[PDB]
Amino acid sequence: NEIRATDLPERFQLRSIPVKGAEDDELEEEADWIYRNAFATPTISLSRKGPSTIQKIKEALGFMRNQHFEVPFIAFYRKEYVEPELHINDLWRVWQWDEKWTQLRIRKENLTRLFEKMQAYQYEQISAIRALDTTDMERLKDVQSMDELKDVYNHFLLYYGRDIPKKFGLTPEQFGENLRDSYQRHETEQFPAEPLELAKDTPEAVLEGARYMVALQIAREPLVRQVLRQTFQERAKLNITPTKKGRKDVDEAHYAYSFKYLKNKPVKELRDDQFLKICLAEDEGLLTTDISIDLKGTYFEEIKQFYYRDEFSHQVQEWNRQRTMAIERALQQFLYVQMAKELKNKLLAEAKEYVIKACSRKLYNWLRVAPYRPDQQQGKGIRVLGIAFSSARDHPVFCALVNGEGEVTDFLRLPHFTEEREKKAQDIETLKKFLLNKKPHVVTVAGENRDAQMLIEDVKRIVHELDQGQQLSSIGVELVDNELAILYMNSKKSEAEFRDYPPVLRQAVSLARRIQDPLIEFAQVCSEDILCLKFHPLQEHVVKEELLNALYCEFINRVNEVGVDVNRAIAHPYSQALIQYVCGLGPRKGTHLLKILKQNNTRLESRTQLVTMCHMGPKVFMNCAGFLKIDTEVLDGSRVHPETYEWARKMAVDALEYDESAEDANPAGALEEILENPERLKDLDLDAFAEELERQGYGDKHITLYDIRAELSCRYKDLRTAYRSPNTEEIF
Amino acid sequence: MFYHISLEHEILLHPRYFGPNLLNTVKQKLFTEVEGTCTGKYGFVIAVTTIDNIGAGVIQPGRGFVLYPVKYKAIVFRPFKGEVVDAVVTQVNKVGLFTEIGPMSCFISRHSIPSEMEFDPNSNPPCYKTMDEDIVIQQDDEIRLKIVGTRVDKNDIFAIGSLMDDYLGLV
Amino acid sequence: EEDASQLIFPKEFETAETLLNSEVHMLLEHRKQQNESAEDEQELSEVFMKTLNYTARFSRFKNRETIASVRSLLLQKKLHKFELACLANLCPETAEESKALIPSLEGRFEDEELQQILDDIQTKRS
RNA sequence: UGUUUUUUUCUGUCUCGUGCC
Repeated sequence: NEIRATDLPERFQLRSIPVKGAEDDELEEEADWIYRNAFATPTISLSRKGPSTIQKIKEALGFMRNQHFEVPFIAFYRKEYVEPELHINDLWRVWQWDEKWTQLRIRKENLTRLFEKMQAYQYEQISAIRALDTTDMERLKDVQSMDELKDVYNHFLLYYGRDIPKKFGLTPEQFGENLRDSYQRHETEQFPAEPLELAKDTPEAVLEGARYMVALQIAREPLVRQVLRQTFQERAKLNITPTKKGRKDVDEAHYAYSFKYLKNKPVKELRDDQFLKICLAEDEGLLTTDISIDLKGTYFEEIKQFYYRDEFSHQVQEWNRQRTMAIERALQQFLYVQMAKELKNKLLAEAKEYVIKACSRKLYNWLRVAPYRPDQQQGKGIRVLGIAFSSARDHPVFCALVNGEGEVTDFLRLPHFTEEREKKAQDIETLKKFLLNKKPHVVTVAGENRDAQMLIEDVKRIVHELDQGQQLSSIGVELVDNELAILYMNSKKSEAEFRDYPPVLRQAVSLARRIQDPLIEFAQVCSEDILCLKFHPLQEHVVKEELLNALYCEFINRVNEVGVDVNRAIAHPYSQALIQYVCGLGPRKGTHLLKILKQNNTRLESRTQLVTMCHMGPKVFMNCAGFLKIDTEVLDGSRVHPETYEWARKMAVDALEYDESAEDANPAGALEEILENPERLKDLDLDAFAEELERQGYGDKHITLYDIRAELSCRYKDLRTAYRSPNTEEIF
Repeated sequence: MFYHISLEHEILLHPRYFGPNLLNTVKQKLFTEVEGTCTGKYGFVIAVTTIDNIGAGVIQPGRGFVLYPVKYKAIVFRPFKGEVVDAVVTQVNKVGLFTEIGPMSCFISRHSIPSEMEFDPNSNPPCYKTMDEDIVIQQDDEIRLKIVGTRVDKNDIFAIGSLMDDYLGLV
Repeated sequence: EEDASQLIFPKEFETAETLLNSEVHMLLEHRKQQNESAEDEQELSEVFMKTLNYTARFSRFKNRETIASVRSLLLQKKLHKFELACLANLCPETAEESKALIPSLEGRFEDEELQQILDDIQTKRS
């Protein structure tokens, strides 16, 4: 009930999980956090500039928090408030930045509360090396510094004690400042005393008593972490070199085994190149990995001079020796190890980001719906003749002739093949009989090896020479790679459509569907189904959650750009269940709407079907106004929502120069005439439309004017690509 | 808990192993037979330190195999109920905590944990903190526990921990 | 019935020899040092590696003489063998914590008598 | 620019008589 009958859409609620909406004051903080954490290591969103990008992100976050906007809903419906088509990852990136800012703010508030409580406890205890509750404010203010803030908080907890009932060397702050500035402003304990005298005032009789305390203070100091942070993570020439056993076990398969003596790989090769990071992670798993910056030998020398006394005559020499010992102890405790851990974390993050980017690129390349319809647009669509043969060696090859309306019309088998060692006529006769049995619109043959390609070519030649494409014309059998149809044949949809059929028929049906409506097949699959297709080997090393989220966002954006047919998902099972990746219409909401439509028998009468029938809430309708499309009002099956219906009608009337009288349906010259083709484009001016929107409407229509004109001129525009014929390398 | 006791065992030696390296072969076979295994009587065995003596090989009638009842001085790890040890947390999940008592892995549920240690699913690393956020428990931390139960899954010990007694956390 | 809290164990286990974390750590380290040499030998298993990295994170003292001294100063008392491992391994701070963790110490000895032993154990730590 | 096959220890009852070393 909360997912389907909720005030806000499902996408908006899912995006802002940690942060339930954005407040007026919190919007600026979220935008600043997103801008700061938008592209630190690599260049991303530098398109939108720094200040402009930050302003756009803040506007998108505010819109999402107020109107329950989503990724596509804010990228398209809020083109002005956000980057106007700056990049595809606009809404998703803004949502991620807002969530990160909210999480950082919550963590900072918790840290500040903990610091205040600790300070109050210390004041109550000691007020009746001190313990002052001054770092709580710094920790609470340090929202951007997540890892550094956590390290500082942990160091403070371990230094003050952490107990909850109910003069040795330089000071930590001075040492941290001298190390950060590069110049040792404060030296060690410039006193005549030496470690001999300091080791008697604890009860150990050892000169290393104060060294442990100094090391603990240095390790648990936020200033030290900040100074060390970014020094090696920014640049680290990781030298890849196989070990004695890694040289033979890797066999040049991983990053630490391909180059026997190829070292000095900077951070750009691991972060920017996700393949190198994945290889290093895989090699460092079992056998070994070669990950060493080799730049400290000189970064750790400069710190040695700082914090140590300069004179050497007993007191000065003793103080300098003690400072050097304390610095060495601190470095061994949390100096090299902390830097190595930070570098490893940065490398892992870079590898994960590269894997996610590769997966997103693969999803964008393979998800674009580019079917091969009749004439590359008698009857709606074309009859795709899905030919998914098994071997083509005297075995029954599936050959189904499905229609262009997301359904299979018929099919047949072809056991005869060029089986028989010398039989060049049986296959031709079988192909001719199959072609004469039905009247397909196109041929969709598969391929596995040289024999499969030869069989497909022979079938195409026989069809073209005897006009077997339609019985009265030659039909070109379009080549289709056996990539999507094989997976779709043995899916839930394939099993439900046909249960008592061989796998060849299912493969042929899947191939025919993949070359008729890729969007329908993508929306009618579990997303499990998407995870089956591997986007790249480096994605396995990185977390699959990021890849899945990127794929879901890409699918949602594609669905929003191409739209969804309301009547298509009412009676046709092939084009059903396509309301799961809509902007603002989540999976639960889509399922509830489909169930309501199946029960009440309500059709896609107009854009307000879910607002008038009481099926969808006002926020859901507003967020999903630009994605729901119907067969028939005039502006229902398009991106024009109810708010912009009057503006679209007025613009169409002005462009067509027709009469103005409550035009919603009755005047058709401005609606039908403009929908048929461009009637008058100079009549509708951008400045006039923007002024009208600002004076009446409460919003500028400078960016939305083009979208409204396109929706009024072309309804149900598809955002998928065109039919991509197989190439030489692609075919192979 | 690790202990050092004297155990006994016999291994059949195929006649092909006869020769100047008979004792060496018997020792080698003993090493790769009673290391890492587990039994319900003495518990989980870690490794063997030294061997006391080699018994007299009684050749079986009608069979070339000869058995050597060797008595080896090896160590053993047989945790009991009520003992308190110091382990390290391996993973933190809402269902429960996972640790690693050397060759054995225990598990503590949220019910055993007091109500003060809440969940932190929002943060990337699964961790449990209090309202004031003073004490923090995460993975790779030397956290103590109490063995309130034992189990042997066919030579695979898997005990169960608890976190009700006071003074169980960071030392 | 087998509960170490109430000092009860089977007959075979009653005659066992207790081991400390440092003792087992050094024994396994020496075994590894002996096994790594003498090539053409079956290498260690995952069990040995996990036990090593588990006992190495609780080595209160590396010196063997420390182990000898801490066992010698403890065996002089009247406590059972079981009380020689847990108390020497956990190294509690105050007598109250030791008495709470191990219920056997409740009423078995005085407070200062156990506090002095705990302080000595803490000092013996490296 | 091609070449059609793989399945395997079964199992029988209780009684009486005759001949031989």
